[PDB]
Amino acid sequence: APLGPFNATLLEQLKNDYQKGEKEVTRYIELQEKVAEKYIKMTPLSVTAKKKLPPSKDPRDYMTLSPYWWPDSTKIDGLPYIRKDGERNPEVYEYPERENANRFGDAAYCLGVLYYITGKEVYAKACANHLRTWFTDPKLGMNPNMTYAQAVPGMKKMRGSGFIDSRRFSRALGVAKLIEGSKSWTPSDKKKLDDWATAFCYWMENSTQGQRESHAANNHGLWYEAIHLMVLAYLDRTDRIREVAEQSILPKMGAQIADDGSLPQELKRTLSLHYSTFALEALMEANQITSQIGINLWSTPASNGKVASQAVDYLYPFYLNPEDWKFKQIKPFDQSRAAILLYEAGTALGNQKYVDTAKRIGLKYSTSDVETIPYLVLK
Amino acid sequence: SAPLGPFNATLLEQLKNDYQKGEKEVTRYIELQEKVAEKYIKMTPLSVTAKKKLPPSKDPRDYMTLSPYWWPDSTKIDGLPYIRKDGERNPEVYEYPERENANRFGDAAYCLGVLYYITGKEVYAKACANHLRTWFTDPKLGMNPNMTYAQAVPGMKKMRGSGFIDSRRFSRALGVAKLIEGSKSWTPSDKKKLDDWATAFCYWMENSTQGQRESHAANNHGLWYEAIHLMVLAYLDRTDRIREVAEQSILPKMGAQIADDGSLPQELKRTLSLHYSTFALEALMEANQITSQIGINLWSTPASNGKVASQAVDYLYPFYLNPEDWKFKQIKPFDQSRAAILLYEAGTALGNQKYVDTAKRIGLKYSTSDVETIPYLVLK
Ligand SMILES: O=C(O)[C@@H]1O[C@@H](O[C@H]2[C@H](O)[C@H](O)[C@H](O[C@H]3[C@H](O)[C@H](O)[C@H](O)O[C@H]3C(=O)O)O[C@H]2C(=O)O)[C@@H](O)[C@@H](O)[C@@H]1O
Ligand SMILES: O=C(O)C1=C[C@H](O)[C@H](O)[C@H](O[C@H]2[C@H](O)[C@H](O)[C@H](O[C@H]3[C@H](O)[C@H](O)[C@H](O)O[C@H]3C(=O)O)O[C@H]2C(=O)O)O1
Repeated sequence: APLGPFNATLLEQLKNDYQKGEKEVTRYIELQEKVAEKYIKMTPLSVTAKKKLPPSKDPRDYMTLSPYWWPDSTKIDGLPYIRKDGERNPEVYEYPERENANRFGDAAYCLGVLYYITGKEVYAKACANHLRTWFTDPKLGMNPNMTYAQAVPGMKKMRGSGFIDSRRFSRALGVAKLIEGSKSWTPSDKKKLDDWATAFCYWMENSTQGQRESHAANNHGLWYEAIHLMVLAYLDRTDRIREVAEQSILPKMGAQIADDGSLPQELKRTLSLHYSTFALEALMEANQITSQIGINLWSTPASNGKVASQAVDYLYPFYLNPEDWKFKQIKPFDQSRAAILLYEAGTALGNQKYVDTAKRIGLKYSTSDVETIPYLVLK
Repeated sequence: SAPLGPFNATLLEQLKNDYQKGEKEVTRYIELQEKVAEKYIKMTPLSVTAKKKLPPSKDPRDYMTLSPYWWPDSTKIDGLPYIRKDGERNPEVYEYPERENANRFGDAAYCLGVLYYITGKEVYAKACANHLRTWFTDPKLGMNPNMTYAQAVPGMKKMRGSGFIDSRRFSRALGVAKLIEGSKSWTPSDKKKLDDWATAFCYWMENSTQGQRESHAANNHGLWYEAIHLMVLAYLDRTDRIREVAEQSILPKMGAQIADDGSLPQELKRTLSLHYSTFALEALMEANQITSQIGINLWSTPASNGKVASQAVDYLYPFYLNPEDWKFKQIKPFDQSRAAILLYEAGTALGNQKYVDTAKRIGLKYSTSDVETIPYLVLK
């Protein structure tokens, strides 16, 4: 499979069994095709579909509200907003690209993966329509920056924390590699998207917000590099992937994993079991890419000997019994998010207990959740 | 005496008197409230018709919302029929603009009407009236007097009345319209149209199948149904029905929902059981504000089965002191501040000084813009 943001071993396995006519996989993929029909019909979304413009006056600039920031009722105008960690302010739904970037990413990811498995041009054609409109269209495509992501009303300082919103469309950028060679994805489409991704990568690496987010000491820094690797893999910069893993990701794990395997930065959050998991999910998506060029992020040590498997070990009994979690968790933890994580970490580590638990938790066979498409092994 | 309506009339009367006498503490407080209310003077009046997705009637004037705990079923190709996840609000609710717009309207109209009653400034009555006309009576922008499509659920086959509870945000604004009668801005023609709207809404509430079913609900839905009912009846000056509703529906429902230890078993089985225990009593509290203005105290009057609402407060009081000791499901954090007004209301009605003290110790923030706290300077 081409380099991209997915378990390549599982995708290659699905395509091969589908091409041999294997009954269980053929039936599974035929279910997924029924699920994907809505994305063939879906009108492509654009970041420009908003009324309230960002301070640039440019509808092509992505803008969202940082989700944990609320108006202050003791201020006459509610300004400046104040932080309530773990409490999502419903005002976030006033910025259409918060949910539309998710809907776009799901649509393009599903369609590109189904084109890779089946070879049906109808999937590449629809994938291409979503990609062109979200990324490259000179009127409807988004500017390659995250300047106004997770803005906060009244906040004086610039922040890079909104960059983490990019993971919702950077997975779609990576899956675009899967539709290269189709009739629908022309050399002109590829050149424009190569150019967009080059500009997005430039902004990521050199803007102040990008720089600050690259140095964040919690899951923001881990997710930044997961996104970075998606952009770099799209652009075939395998040398850069090696450098990022060795000079950013591994040092970050070494600093963020404690000696007992806990993630102290996540333990002080109000949703601490969720944010411990979210950190490892960032490592999990990074590893899907690094392991396609021979770097296993679950078992490769930092310079201090700490390994990401130690973080899984610490959390494993709490994936078995979330009720035993002893740190602040002000909403219930969804055990199901452990399923793909424990499968990913278990296979990478040869840890059969992890894989068994991933299957016992499982995923629903007929779920339409697009990220579960490769994981028939869990359904 | 203040007009009959959905507010603590004793505190409102005391604010108006002190304000007219020039008392410093009250004058300063009301001047803050006036600064707060300025955004409502400028605010463009909202309308239920400001939606794109129309309801099955094809009438933009029909109120329609999504029942908040119902979600697409990902294991179905079209996600239909939706399934219930108690206590987990599905963000799709924000696709129906009147969910939050009925809230914003209710806040604007309540604040402006209360401030006209306290200050006598015509500017507050004029703005209040603009919001009322647009939301209720306007022949194009005003809502139809029903809740047929409130809290609909995609794929659900049966009709439900559970969405009626959405009415409490605008029925409080209806009640406060009584406060602007006599202003120059609220004409006799305006009052007549709103009287006719409220009469039609009252008919729908009482005689539609959805209204009848909600009137029979065995949990906080039944209590909120009658709290809303009293607001409509008080707006219409039907003091006879207020007495009958209190004696024949509210007290028997309240008595039937209270267990031997004072707990509310219908609310204890919810995923937000401390919230829904509190929410049940808030319905009784708002109901009592109206009944006690004609001499019926719902906190201390026993039902015919011997149960009295004070017993429910007694059960919950230690958990307002320490919400973490709550031993039932509460999958999101409980806001202790919601205990403040509840304990003041129940404490004052019962002569329980322990409750009132706790109410002030928890307190409300002096400068808050929350319109429901306007009468409660005693807590600020
Ligand atoms: O005030 C409230 O409790 C409201 O809660 C939500 O309504 C709930 C509530 O449990 C209702 O009593 C009703 O429950 C029904 C329903 O059939 C439910 O599916 C289950 O079978 O129990 C029934 C019962 O208790 O008799 O509807 C529930 C629902 O989520 O639809 C909402 O109305 C909410 O807005 C309000 O806060
Ligand atoms: O942790 C996440 O991945 C995350 C996702 C949400 O979308 C949102 O970005 C949220 O971010 C919060 C997290 O604490 C960030 O690390 C940052 O925290 C900074 C913030 O200014 C905070 O008040 C304090 O100063 O810590 C800062 C830091 O850099 O640690 O933003 C948080 C926020 O809620 O904005 O979590």
